Amino acid sequence: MSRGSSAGFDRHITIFSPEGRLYQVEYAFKAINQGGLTSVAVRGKDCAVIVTQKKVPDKLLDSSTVTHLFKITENIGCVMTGMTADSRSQVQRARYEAANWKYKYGYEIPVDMLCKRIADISQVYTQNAEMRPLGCCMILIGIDEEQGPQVYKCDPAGYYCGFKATAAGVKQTESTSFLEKKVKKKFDWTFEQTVETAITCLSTVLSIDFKPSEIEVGVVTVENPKFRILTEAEIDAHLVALAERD
Amino acid sequence: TKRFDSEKAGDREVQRTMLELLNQLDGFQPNTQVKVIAATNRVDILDPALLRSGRLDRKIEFPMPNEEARARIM
Amino acid sequence: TTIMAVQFDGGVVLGADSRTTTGSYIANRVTDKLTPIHDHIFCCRSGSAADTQAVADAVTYQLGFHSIELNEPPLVHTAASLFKEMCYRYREDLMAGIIIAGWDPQEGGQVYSVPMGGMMVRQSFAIGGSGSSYIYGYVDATYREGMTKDECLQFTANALALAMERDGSSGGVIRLAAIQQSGVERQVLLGDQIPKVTISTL
Amino acid sequence: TTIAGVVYKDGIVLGADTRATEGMVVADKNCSKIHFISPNIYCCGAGTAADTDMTTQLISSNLELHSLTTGRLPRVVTANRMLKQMLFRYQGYIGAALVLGGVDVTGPHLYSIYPHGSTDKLPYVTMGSGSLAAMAVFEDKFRPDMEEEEAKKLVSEAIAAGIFNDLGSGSNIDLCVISKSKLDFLRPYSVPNKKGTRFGRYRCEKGTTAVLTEKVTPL
Amino acid sequence: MADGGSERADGRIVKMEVDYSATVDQRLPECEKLAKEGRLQEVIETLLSLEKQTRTASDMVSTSRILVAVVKMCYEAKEWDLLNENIMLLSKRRSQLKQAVAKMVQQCCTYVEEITDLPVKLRLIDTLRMVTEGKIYVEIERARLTKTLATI
Amino acid sequence: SKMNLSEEVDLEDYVARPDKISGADINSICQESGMLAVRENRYIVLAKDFEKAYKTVIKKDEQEHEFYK
Amino acid sequence: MSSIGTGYDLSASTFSPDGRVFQVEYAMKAVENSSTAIGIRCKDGVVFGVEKLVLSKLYEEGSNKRLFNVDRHVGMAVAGLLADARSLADIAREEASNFRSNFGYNIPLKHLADRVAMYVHAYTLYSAVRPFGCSFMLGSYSVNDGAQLYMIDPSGVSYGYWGCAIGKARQAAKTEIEKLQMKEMTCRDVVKEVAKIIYIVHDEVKDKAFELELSWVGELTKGRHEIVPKDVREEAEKYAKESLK
Amino acid sequence: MAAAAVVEFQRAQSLLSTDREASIDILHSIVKRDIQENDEEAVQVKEQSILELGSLLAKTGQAAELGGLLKYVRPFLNSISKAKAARLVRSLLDLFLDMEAATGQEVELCLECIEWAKSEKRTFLRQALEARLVSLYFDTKRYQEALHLGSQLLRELKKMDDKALLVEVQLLESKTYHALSNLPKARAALTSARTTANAIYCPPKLQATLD
Amino acid sequence: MAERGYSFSLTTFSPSGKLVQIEYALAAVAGGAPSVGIKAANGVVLATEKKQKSILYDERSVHKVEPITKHIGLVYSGMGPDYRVLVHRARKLAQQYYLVYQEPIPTAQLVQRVASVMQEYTQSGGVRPFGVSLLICGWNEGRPYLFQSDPSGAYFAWKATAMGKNYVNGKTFLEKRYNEDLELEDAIHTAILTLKESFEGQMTEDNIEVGICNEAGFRRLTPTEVRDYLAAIA
Amino acid sequence: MSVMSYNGGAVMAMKGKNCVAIAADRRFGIQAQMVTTDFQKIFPMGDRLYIGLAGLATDVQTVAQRLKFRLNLYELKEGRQIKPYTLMSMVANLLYEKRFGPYYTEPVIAGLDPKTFKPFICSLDLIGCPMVTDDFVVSGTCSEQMYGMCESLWEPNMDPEHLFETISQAMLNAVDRDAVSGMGVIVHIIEKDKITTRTLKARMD
Amino acid sequence: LRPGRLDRKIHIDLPNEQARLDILKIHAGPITKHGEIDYEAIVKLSDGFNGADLRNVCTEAGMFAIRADHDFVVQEDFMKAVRKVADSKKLESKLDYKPV
Repeated sequence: MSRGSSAGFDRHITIFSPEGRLYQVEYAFKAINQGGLTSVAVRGKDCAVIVTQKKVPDKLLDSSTVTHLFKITENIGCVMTGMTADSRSQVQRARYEAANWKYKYGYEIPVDMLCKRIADISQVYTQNAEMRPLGCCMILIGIDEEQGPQVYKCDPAGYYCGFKATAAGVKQTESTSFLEKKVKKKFDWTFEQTVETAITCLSTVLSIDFKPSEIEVGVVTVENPKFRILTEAEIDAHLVALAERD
Repeated sequence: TKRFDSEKAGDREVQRTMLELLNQLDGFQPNTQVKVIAATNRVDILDPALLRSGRLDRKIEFPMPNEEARARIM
Repeated sequence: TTIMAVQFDGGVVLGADSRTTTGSYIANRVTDKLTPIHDHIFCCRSGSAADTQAVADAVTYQLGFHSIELNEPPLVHTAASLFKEMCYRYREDLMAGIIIAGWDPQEGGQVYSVPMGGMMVRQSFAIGGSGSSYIYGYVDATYREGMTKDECLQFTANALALAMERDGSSGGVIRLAAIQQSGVERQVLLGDQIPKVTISTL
Repeated sequence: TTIAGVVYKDGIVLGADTRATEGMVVADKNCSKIHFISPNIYCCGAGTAADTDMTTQLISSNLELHSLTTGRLPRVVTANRMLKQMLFRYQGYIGAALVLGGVDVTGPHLYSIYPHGSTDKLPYVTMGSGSLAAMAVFEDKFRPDMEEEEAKKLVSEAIAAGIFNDLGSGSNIDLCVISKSKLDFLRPYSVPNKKGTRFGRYRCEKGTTAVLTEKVTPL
Repeated sequence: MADGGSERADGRIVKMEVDYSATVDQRLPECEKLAKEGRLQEVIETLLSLEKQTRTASDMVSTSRILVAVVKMCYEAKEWDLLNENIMLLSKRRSQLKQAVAKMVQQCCTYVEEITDLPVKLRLIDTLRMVTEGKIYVEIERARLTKTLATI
Repeated sequence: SKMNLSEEVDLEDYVARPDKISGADINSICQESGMLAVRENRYIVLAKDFEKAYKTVIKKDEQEHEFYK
Repeated sequence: MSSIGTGYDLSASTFSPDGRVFQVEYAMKAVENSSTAIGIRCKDGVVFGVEKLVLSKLYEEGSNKRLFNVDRHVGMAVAGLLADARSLADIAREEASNFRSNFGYNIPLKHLADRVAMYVHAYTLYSAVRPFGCSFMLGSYSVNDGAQLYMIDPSGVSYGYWGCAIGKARQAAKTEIEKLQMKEMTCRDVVKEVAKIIYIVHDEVKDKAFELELSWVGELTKGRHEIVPKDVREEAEKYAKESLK
Repeated sequence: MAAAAVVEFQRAQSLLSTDREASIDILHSIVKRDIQENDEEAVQVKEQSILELGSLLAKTGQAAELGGLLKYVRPFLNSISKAKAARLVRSLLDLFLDMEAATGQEVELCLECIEWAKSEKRTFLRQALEARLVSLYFDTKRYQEALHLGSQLLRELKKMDDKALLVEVQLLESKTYHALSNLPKARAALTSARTTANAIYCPPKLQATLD
Repeated sequence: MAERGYSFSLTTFSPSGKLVQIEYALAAVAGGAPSVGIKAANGVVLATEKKQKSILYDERSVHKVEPITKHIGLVYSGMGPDYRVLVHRARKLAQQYYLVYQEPIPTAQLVQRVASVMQEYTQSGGVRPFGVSLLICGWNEGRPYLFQSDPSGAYFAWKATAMGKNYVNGKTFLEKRYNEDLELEDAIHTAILTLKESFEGQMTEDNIEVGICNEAGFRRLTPTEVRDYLAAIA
Repeated sequence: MSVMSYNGGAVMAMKGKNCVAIAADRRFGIQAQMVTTDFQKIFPMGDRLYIGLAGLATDVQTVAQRLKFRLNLYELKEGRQIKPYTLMSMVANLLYEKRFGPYYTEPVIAGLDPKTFKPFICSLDLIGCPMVTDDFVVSGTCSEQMYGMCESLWEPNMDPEHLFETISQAMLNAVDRDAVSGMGVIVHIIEKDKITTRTLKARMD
Repeated sequence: LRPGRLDRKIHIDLPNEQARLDILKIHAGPITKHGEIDYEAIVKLSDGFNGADLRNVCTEAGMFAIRADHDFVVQEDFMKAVRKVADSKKLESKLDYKPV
């Protein structure tokens, strides 16, 4: 046998393969690519930024309540990349846990506590053969109190890790390697500077070339205690500067 | 049905014919002179290389007869 | 305990709050702040014993927090005052906690509520509360009128709290006054070097 | 019973306490530490009934540990307040613990006094145990309500020394616990106000007042 | 392009800048006049704006117009310094494609040769540098300029 | 070495990132770099052209960025 | 694939190397089989137009109806299998009823839609149960949250639409919406439009025969989800018939 | 104690500016403070100092100044007792060796270093240090002193052959026996170096010197 | 929200008499990052590779090297998600123990607790075992301790052990380089060398994490301190 | 180990410290309240057989609690070689008692023990709801714990001989049975050493 | 698969929003129609479109004109077409996943 374990069960249910790691788990990372969404997140010292498509496909779909930037809670917000069905499901579960934490535990929620908490849950889903390793990936922004602005991304596999720069989506590998060159030729991060880096990476990689109504940018700022979308006004001012950049 | 990666065999009389069939649909030779009326029981079995929208243009589903349709058949 | 009051403003609310909650001689809370929020839509002023108010205060905070983030546009205030009702229905022969809720929601527009320790919820113009902060009956009636002017409302609230702290024992120390508009709460702190002192009761 | 205070100063937090831990007004033990050191970041003063206070600090310490490690934020005193309020409610308002939680966040140093009530109480500067008002009353008196760190540290130590003098229940060494969020300096002898008289002379006796008829080691 | 990015080349092929290159070329007799007085700032700001696009076409209209003023710049031993900075700067950024610029620069090198003896030798070295990098017309111009330096 | 080079181009970063790429992979990236230089119209190959090449044609520098387990 | 005894259509915990879930997809093809249900957001309400399938000759009104009231001011139009729709009606109505009790204000559609979607989505994840074989719209009017239209599919997505169609004709029917300015428009005029779209889209092989049911929830009903009057139905029917000729 | 980054920088600026003569007073201070591990945890303060002491000797090489630094390090090497300890010794002998201020200082220093490596420090370190002592004598052309030491070097260090360092001692020794005209000894020692060289843990350069 | 779970036989014995799942789990840990643990008998040192192959990872608080409690730590090799739940779980047991005793949980005691978890995952169906090998360290009750727990639910005692890629060579390099009755400094030096003998090549201080364990506690050193060490080793 | 109430089943422990050793005396009686008819049945348990904890008062709660604790002690003892310290047991006892509600187990503990096999001595006494106290002076424990501590602090030279101590502590017991009424007759001394258990039988009234 | 026979790996990947815009104009060019500005509608709606799908919508729209009884394509017919083909392709089975 070749071309998947069809005489075997290993992509049918969750159990380790003869090769070590599961077919199914690897396959979950392939479900992200289906969403059509690519997110680029850039970590700064002024804000931690997310740039994602506002993009609507008709007159019939809202854009006054359809967004992939989500306010988990005031300080910490996130973007979901991949399957839309799984996307909402994690957001609500995250929202309830965030209120419950704040109420009982009394601690303000950094980037790590939401990220790590979801990640452990998404391990249980991967571990059960009833549930499936997630169809979405969550990239969080939020201000860590000791570190400063932080960008984390948690895997549908159930791993969390910190990132100075990250990308998730259809072109996961292409955008991260592109952004790697930008880190290497380092930018002293101002407000405008983190936002600029994120949009140039995504514009080159998709090769659409975005304008301000087509993207929506999410910041969690050090003077904003709440999560805010920058919308078109600030984006256009940066956008022109991008053409003049290089 | 081309999902091949088949590290062991996988026939491939069938592979050659699957590729040749695409070639004839492509406009190296006309496709305005040859039309294809294709009948297959499922599209689940079939691979997207074949289906497309410039190999098979219309996708017409056939549901099982309605109530009025069976009276007409009789 | 604390003199808490809220009088209905232009289309929003003006608040007043004291700063001590006393259990007889021993101060349960030497410092009490009843100006802080419990969501950005609703604020409440909490009266009665220290433990009875605090437990109610943390649940309405949790439920309210989940509701604004889950919905996507914030919830309304009418929800906040019902959450407090539920709790009191259980505790209506044991505890009591007399919460008077006011702010403004954006979505349906301004609200002033009183949720009681027996469980009820009803709309009022101005309610002032606590056990020994019921001694301003004349003062609240003469001061509140239907759509009172914002400048008048500010003076009347500070003035009513003063009459309280002097006359009732339970009250005392820094009056925390808050004037609220549609999305913003602005607090001023009025000295406890200032108090108007009661005139010839002997 | 116990005399505990912790303070918010212009530096960090200074906790002051008398030694003695009493089961009521009588000493169970005349040794150890009333102010307890927990993890590196959290220090807690204890006051009122002994039985209720030690155990509350200990249970919350596990919860706080889980929250610190996962979140990777330093402990917040408001956070600490909520955990004690929720735990003590779970128990059903049994026993008397006036508890002094004090931890340094990334912002200022923050100090809270939680009485057994299960309140959300924000002090300014507080002292606990005994009567909550009675201990709290001192803070308004000696502190001008902010002075330099060194001056404040002599001030707390002096005010706590007066409560030791006035109330003989507290006995032995006065300990000062200077608490940061990784530095816990436990100074046993800030002031020793009182100590005993030497137990030099025996009350021992030879066997002729009680004797022994065995000396064996069982297997 | 395939330098790493392509957002300047392909992705936005029309820009504010390309259009600017066209309007400023008409304005050139005045622009040249300002350059003669000095106005080191005035000429450079427009040159940079025009050449932040890596298409051969936009670069060709902008490159043509700057060249004429440059002869004066080479003559005066305070001006000439300014011109050099654009060629080295465009190259470093995300490139601008060497072919379009290379034809105009060739003629810049010819100009520095005959002015004066001594300060020309310093200027010659610098101008010879601007030419070096092409695989195009420049190779001969490069060899010839070195030969001039050699003779002195 | 076979190609003519710029003095901007530094090899060291690129090699450091993987622990090894195959023989056939060294040859391709260099061949790609050399071609890329033609587009630019420059005989000398630059740090930008070379870097792009190292990453491309063999591809997949990172496959544990989300795919860690 | 479709004929198999392990995974694929047995499971939905399964993934293909593409990433697909076939069972969740088979549930989508199921909503497609029956006629169209459209629901159009106005800045003042929602108007529905539903084909109500006539499966016999001994019909009475409300028989096999697809119009449900989730809340007092929410209507729900379903398309696809009615078996799955009845269970979905109970779950949605229940989440709304408790909401009204606790919060004491009109359920925000954005909240209700998130909760039912989570429930559908819990089944699509699972290989332990199949997922619902219908797709539904919830549509509502309130002055505490405005006029809202939401749509939930067999996958477990909730996103707001300003005009939606579910059922066989939806790709054709949706096109007719882009033609209409419906975001700003009285609920009285929009009833005339939902009725004419349905009459033209219907053909005798999507389903044998239908009974026209339109519903109000807008300025006209004063924020109540009710069925349209005999008068309203007939004029909207008439305009559908006149446009059909 | 109070050395922090500032004093380390100051000493560095001092050397850069004028020379060694200004830096001795400061230098004496950094080494003495290092006996603990300076302020707090080891951090960049310790890194900067350890790096600074290795690189310091052999710029303007020879002088009385180079000697002054040598006294200060003698209490320091023992006192550190970490993984980084290993690093002070290996660096400081190698640079000092490159530009020999003189024979006495180097021989005596090296000896102390060996004694410390031999008891309660790793085997790995010992092999670098021993190569310096043999190399010095050979350069000096005191064959006799190198030949005596040579016997111990062979026996002790032999436990590790999975290392480049062992190859080095054996090569240095073969050059010295050759000069004496102890010809069987030089020949035997030369094969012995090549046997230990076979290991594929040896880097290209070690192989080049071996040929 | 309707499920009973499935428990099925791929977790029962094959005819060979060995368990089908355990062999595969051991394969997952072999593919992992190399990890050495050395008991000095002057403290326990644990070293792992910091890297994840892109160094666009912030890791100044996210580490592979995590303290469980005041002086016991885990270092892992193998799977990242599975480790994350095991880190979290291990802490929870530590604090439970902390409530009752006042001392933090011994390495000997802790492994058995963790072992039950590994066991549930193998023996019941509809799950699969964790593919993470653990090096558990502590210094408590007057002796420093090193334990191994492999993914099956076995725990083995070693005084020097190597894991991951070239687990075999690490054990032999440890046997050779490290001898008994050497100090802590020597131990720290040898671990970075075992990691050199176990995936070779270029090292930066963001490609390695080193953490030292004493009764003072387990701490993972800062990037600078690790840098000084690098220069020492070949 | 632990029990319910304080003298409602007799039992009184007093300890004097010797440089080498700790001496502990307790009556060896048993039966509820005043009556102390029977004399064969234990209250002190061993938690390493060189460390002991004793809880003192009612026998029912004594045997039920002591045995249920022993199961958990034992599992820890076998698992980790280094059998649990003095310090570990005092804290374990505090947490185990507070945990109950029904039939509240309030012991007044006397821990009598040098730590492990090592020759470092400890004596401690705890309160009714028995929060832990570290001390290395002298300990008396029972309903009237404070009376036995006072007197235990006053009697020694500083640290008399172990030999001298069995005789002192036996006399300490004999005076105390007269001060209460909930116990009396028969006295057992366990000199607890770092490598041995010397059991001595003191003279009874 | 390994380079030295396939050194250059060029992938002719799925054409962008901008790419579809210019290609539809050319496609629009032999089409007899009332008018077409609908390019913008067509691109926004298009999801996963490749070159074959692009030519298809233009044919599918012209086919609806024949039902209408017009040799001129309605604006309604392009909009109808994109949605329909989009729906059929995704629902049945999605494209092949392979290295990009």
